[PDB]
Amino acid sequence: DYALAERQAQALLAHPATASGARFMLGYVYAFMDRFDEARASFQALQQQAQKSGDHTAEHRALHQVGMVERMAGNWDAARRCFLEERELLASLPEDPLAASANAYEVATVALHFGDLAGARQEYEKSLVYAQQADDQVAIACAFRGLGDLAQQEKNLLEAQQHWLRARDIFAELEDSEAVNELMTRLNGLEH
Amino acid sequence: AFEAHDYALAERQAQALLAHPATASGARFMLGYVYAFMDRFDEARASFQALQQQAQKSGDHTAEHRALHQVGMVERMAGNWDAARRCFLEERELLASLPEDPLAASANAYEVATVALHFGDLAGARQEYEKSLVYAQQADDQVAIACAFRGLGDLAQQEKNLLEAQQHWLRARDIFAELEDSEAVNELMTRLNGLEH
Repeated sequence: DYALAERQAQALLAHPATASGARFMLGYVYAFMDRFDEARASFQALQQQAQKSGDHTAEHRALHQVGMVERMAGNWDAARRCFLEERELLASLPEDPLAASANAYEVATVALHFGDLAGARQEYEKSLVYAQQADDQVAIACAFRGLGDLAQQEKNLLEAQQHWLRARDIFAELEDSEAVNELMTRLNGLEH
Repeated sequence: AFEAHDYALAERQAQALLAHPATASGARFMLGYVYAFMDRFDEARASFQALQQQAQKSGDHTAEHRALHQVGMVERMAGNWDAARRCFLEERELLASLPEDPLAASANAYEVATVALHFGDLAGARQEYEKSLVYAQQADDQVAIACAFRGLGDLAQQEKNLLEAQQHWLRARDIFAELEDSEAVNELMTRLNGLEH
């Protein structure tokens, strides 16, 4: 599957006119194949291109992607830096609730990873409300799962339960049976 | 890559990148994969079908066979096995007139084998799975080797060879274990716990 996509995208890289779609593709492709060093380099070339061109739209997008791989690489400090910087560019750009939800959600994950629980509460909450605006049901679902996991960490199981049943419900309508199942582990582990 | 959030985001990113000639091809590709993952299969097929036509109106037979292959993979996942058969067989003739590409030969044969297995051509299945395995080894591709062995296992289960299927799946399990494909090893583990006689 993946080693097939890698050649397709490597053919797209040969031609200046398609090279940038190749890099976006390779970033993700390499991220699936768990090769985070090539995914980062792939996403960074796109960032550097956005810088020497102006458009802070390609740049914010490349930054979020770089921070995504940093997170997957377990470099949480580099991730923090990328999402904080992406947040700056966005404050200067025209409003984009989808961009802001994805950024909010990622800042909430980093914050939770580092123990700023009140901060993660606020970011998942932003991420949720921005997702309603943008109509992205999967982001809404993910936000509730995130709030619930935050609640469990605080031993607020009454809250964890309510948020996890909501995320579970949305994922079922989306027919994402993997996410439903994972929220079931969470919920049933809520016993004695 | 990873959770539901990554894919939903990736899709919306790819919808944005369709808006730019420089990023449009890359984005159609990603949309094909993402739609597939999401069991949104009509949308996955059309995405790949569009790349295939792009490919064929450029003279690019290489890009054409590889696009066509994903159309078939999408049809299999959808359960449109005849459309799938027709894709993979079609792709095979294209391949037969292109320079040696072991890795694409392995993948094609594996798909043709899988088709024939669904349809019950157990002589066909064996032939193609073995060819998929020969080309896998010619390419030095662990994943293709492991998948070919898994298919050989599924074929032995259909043949009702409980120890043959057992040896092949373990071979597949092992290879998938020394690649840390933590989910493939799990797909194999489910198969093993499923031989009640």
